[PDB]
Amino acid sequence: KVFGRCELAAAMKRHGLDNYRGYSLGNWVCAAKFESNFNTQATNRNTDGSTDYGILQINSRWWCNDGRTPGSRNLCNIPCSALLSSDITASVNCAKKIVSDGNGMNAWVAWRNRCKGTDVQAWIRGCRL
Ligand code: NA
Repeated sequence: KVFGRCELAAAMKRHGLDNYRGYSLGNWVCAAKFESNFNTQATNRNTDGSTDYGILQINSRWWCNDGRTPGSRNLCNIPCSALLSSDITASVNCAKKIVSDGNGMNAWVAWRNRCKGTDVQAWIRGCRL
């Protein structure tokens, strides 16, 4: 599923991401735009041989099981394929664990490099939330 911007903003807010660990909804929408372009089916291989899955490009090195990431963990206790669903519940639940891990949203390098410190409220502009 390719989400619309406000469509994804509504879904993330319904699932309790607005101001989760102090991060406003536009931070999460901005992260999703630059991680996945709002595409639930996005997959990208990392140089370490792990893979990033779904709207928030959650990494198989730590968070989900894909069966092909030697020495990796599965801290969200989910198959990485569950992160590609049109229903973002699994991605959001797993994202809440990631952002709680100590470094907040710096875990998402695209958030740090492209969203952090920017006018992220622009990403929810015009949305009926
Ligand atoms: Na893994």
